[PDB]
Amino acid sequence: QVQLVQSGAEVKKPGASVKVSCKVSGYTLTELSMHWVRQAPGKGLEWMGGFDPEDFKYHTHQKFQGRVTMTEDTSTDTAYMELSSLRSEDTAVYYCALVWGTQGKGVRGWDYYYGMDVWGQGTTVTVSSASTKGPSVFPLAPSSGTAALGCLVKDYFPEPVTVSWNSGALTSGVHTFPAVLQSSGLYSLSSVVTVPSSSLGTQTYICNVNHKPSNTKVDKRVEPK
Amino acid sequence: QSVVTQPPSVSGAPGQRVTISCTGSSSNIGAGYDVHWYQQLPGTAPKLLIYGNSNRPSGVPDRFSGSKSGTSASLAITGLQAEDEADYYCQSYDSSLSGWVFGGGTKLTVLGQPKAAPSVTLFPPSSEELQANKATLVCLISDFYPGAVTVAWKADSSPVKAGVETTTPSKQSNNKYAASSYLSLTPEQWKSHRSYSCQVTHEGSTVEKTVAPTEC
Amino acid sequence: CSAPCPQDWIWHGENCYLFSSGSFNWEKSQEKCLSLDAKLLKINSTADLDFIQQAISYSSFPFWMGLSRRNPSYPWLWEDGSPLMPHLFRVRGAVSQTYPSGTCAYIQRGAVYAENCILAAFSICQKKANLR
Amino acid sequence: CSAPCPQDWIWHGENCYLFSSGSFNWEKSQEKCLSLDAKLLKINSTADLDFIQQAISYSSFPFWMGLSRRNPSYPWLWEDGSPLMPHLFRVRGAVSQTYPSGTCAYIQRGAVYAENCILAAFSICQKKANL
Repeated sequence: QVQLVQSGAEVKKPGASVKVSCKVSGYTLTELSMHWVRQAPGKGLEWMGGFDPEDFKYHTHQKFQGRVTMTEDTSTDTAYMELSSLRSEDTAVYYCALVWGTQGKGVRGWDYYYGMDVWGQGTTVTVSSASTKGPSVFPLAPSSGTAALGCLVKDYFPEPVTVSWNSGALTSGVHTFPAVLQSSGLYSLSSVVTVPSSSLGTQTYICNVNHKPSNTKVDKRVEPK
Repeated sequence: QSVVTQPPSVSGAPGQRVTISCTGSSSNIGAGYDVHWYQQLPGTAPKLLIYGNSNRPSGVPDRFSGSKSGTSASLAITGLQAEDEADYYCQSYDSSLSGWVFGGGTKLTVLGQPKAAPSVTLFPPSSEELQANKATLVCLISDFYPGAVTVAWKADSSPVKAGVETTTPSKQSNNKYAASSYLSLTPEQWKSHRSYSCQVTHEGSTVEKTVAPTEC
Repeated sequence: CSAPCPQDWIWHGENCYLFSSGSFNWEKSQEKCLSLDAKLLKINSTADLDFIQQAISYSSFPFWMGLSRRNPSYPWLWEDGSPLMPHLFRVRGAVSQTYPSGTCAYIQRGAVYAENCILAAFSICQKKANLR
Repeated sequence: CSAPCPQDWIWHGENCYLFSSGSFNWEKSQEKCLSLDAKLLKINSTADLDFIQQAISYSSFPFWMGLSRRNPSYPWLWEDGSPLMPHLFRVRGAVSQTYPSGTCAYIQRGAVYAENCILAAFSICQKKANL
């Protein structure tokens, strides 16, 4: 029975390269069909490359070629995946996986039938060069019985930011959204509060934004259009 | 047609049966290659659920089954339980690419509360942001269940994906789901169109909000 | 009155065909065909190939046929020592590799693959139909 | 002197079996069997079930057989009017649904499933052997 143990999480700058290791225990790697699969956050599985019984070669997905190298060390039963010219879009959990369906006894062509039953635990690669940066805070003005208004907290690093309304006096109808991580490596978020439309002429609305690491403290007044 | 496609979301109540289609082509499922299915529980690595279209590995129960027909295959789950809530990926091999292909994935929700259509609010760029030669449209999506949504943006009648960043749905305090989508534009792009639209599809139904540079 | 083929075989032309019940190495596959008074599949015509491709079209399994060669420099031979007719199929798979027990050919998805003779696949047995 | 079964059929016990070359809806599958002086598979015994399960063990494909019911209140019946013999197999899948062309059974490896009769599948034909 076979297990795959991958190297630890890595943080890398755009333009660098990473090399993930995948150690096989329980059987010899030279007899076995190794694959690499990755998954960006909130996205689907992407096959990167692996052994093909069609021609008995290692293939990589066209999408990578140039950037991916797969190697195996027959002495340690270790597979390696090296990904070069790293971009933010390469931020992902990298997985090694193996076809163990015939336990080294079947012709390699059984690979297409059995699929990938044995999975490493995954290796997180974060590609970021973001430095501390305070947000810009823009009003999201109410327009045409309730009315929605908010604050856009744009282009900060790192998490988190706090948003309150009218210095804590307004909590009812407040929704602060989880941030988006942009391809730039900077975060943005919005806080919206739903209020009676009849209060807009009479009640002042202010979002209190705090981003400690940049010492950005801003109270933005939100005016009707 | 060197892809396999899956619907992004399926829903059922505990004890019910649901199906997920894997749609391929003459270059993969139709070329004699088999479909495997992978189950990914929240915060876990994928695991093999079905191999060779219909086989269950050890520790996968009888109520998961699968079949292949022509250029497609299907996963069937009877007797849904809460522990089946997960993302399901189909996979085949494609002889036109000489590589393996995953479907996009299908979020399976086991209904633990009634279905709730999303609230959608679309904000145009602020005067203050345009003054800094930038422009962000903000589409905020709340109180939806199940926790899956598709967002499409339009400039006039044309689809736009460039400069769109959309969050994964996040569970709110009240157990429904929240997402945001951001369209980054130049001021010129914003001023150059009659209107922009945010279209949110949930459980096959669509809500559209529109803003125009012209409005006050 | 005797039947062309035994029960559970397929009668096609002058021959009877049977799929193995399991996955075995090529030598054990050969022994099992012999114990059924048969031999591993021998493809001598495009008509033979068409029939077998249709017969296995329901299956994604690899099926050994009676074709082998000690190493890449040797010619492909059937179990009876007759050569491969070159016009019938191209052999894919491990065509450049050398294995201690030799290289053997299987059919899968209607296409022909060379692989290590000690690895396990399904197989196809054939024998003459009784047409006296 | 005649053969029990034609070329490209499998002789087993008193019957001949053929795997269809095409994937069609159940009614068209039935008409193709009829054109070969045959009918859709009828599983009569545990011995018939063992034979068919081994014959299809190479395949992940569904095969239509001669079992159907017009709607869920009706019994499952073979095309000859006979019922499903008890303790042979369970019918799985959506046995509860109503479809325009009715519900039909296919066999796949170790299981039998209900399905909408308009969906296309390979099928198994049988007819009596010449003995």
